[PDB]
Amino acid sequence: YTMSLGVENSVAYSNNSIAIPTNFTISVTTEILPVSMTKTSVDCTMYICG
Amino acid sequence: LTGTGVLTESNKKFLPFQQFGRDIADTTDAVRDPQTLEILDITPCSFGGV
Ligand SMILES: *[C@@H]1O[C@H](CO)[C@@H](O)[C@H](O)[C@H]1NC(C)=O
Ligand SMILES: *[C@@H]1O[C@H](CO)[C@@H](O)[C@H](O)[C@H]1NC(C)=O
Repeated sequence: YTMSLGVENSVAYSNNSIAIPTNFTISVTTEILPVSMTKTSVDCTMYICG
Repeated sequence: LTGTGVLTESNKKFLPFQQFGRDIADTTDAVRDPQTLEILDITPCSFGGV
């Protein structure tokens, strides 16, 4: 199928209408980041020549 | 099968016809002795960066 980008939303804009939130939710969002590789070192003589 | 390493007895149970054992990355890690059919582990002789 041809993929969908998201549901449409015609925002209720007019030159004298404003929307103001009457309540909130505290959200806790996990973010995960890499920081360091496994530290390799190789004896290139023992690798090449056994 | 020529090599250098430390030989020990092992918990490996080779099938009757099998002579050698290999690790995940092809490296030989066990052998059957041809005169009394014990299964020996092979591990490399100890090495490290100085
Ligand atoms: C705000 O939201 C909480 C749930 O998150 C609800 O219990 C509470 O009654 C709401 N307050 C108002 C003023 O709507
Ligand atoms: C090899 O020969 C020795 C001495 O005759 C004997 O003890 C041993 O059982 C033999 N092993 C095999 C696998 O034939």
